[PDB]
Amino acid sequence: RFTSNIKGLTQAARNANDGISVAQTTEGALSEINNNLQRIRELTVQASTG
Amino acid sequence: SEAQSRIQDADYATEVSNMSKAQIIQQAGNSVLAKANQVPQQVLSLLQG
Repeated sequence: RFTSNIKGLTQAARNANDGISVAQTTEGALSEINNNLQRIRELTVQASTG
Repeated sequence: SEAQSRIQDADYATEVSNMSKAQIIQQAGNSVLAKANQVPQQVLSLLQG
């Protein structure tokens, strides 16, 4: 039983690491999308002048 | 690259420990094998010849 448990926890730890990696990838994508949106807001503030 | 490295690239810290364990088991097994092979001749000691 202890062997089964330790193997299961090891595999679970690897799965959690994989999830952390996918979350990191998503966060990077969202960060650069944020940069693009900030630049668009920059342009919009520029364009309001008559 | 970070994600793929998390699956590949075996952790050396555990690898060295497993290697040392395997070496110790190998040495102990060989020694006990020799000691077991040193047992039978007690029958010759019994036979007194």
